[PDB]
Amino acid sequence: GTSKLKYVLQDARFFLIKSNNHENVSLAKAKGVWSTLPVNEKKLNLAFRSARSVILIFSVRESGKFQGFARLSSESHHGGSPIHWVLPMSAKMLGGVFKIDWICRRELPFTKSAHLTNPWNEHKPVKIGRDGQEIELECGTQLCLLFPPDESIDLYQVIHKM
Ligand SMILES: O=c1[nH]c(S)nc2sccc12
Repeated sequence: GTSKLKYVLQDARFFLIKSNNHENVSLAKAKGVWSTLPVNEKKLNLAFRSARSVILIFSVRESGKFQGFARLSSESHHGGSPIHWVLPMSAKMLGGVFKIDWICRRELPFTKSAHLTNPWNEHKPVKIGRDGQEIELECGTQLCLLFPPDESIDLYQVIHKM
């Protein structure tokens, strides 16, 4: 069902996250981590303290799809295990590392979100946006609800972190 998912998304904030390569999304899916440039790191840390859930929605550039979505479980932190991101740019330019819990590891093609517009990006289609673009609550909730259910994930433990 979708009830626990709707509960996790209640009053959430949503951010579009863009990667030039699939390998970085695969690393994030395997390790439960994400890292971004300082400008976005500051926005996400502010958001994490402001809302019950902060949701990252991932898209690999030129793939025509979103690759899933995850909830921040921590602010960014430095000094952990190195992550061998594939960068376009040195690794020192990245901020710290956020821990994330995946909510959905399934893909969604952009063709399926063509009816969703993001007020925070001039009401352009939600697929359109820079890395770090915030997605308004209603649009972000509907986008997440369009993804295929991911039956491998149990949201019970996620709910307990809220
Ligand atoms: O594609 C990217 N660009 C930047 S600036 N940082 C990262 S961290 C993982 C992927 C990725």
